[PDB]
Amino acid sequence: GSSGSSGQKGRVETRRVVHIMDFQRGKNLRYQLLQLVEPFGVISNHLILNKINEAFIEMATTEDAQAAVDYYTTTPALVFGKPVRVHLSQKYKRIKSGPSSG
Repeated sequence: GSSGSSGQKGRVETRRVVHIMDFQRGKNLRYQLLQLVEPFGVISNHLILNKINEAFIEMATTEDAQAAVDYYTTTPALVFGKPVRVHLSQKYKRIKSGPSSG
């Protein structure tokens, strides 16, 4: 579209938000995406927009999410059989909160 800038950079240990795109949906989709981090760590909170193929998964430890990414650079992440995109973003302070809030 008309939103995005180029420029590479090192690494940073801040929160955990693995962005996944180019992924399709169908039967047990939420799992197809969560399976990209599940075996990489624990699931804290995920998010799947019902508008486009944009989803974000939050891990309990940045160490996990970060790892899930190193798997996309070394190994091709084929979702549902087709290739996709995986990145290590850092948004959504708290995708979800606890019931503690009267």
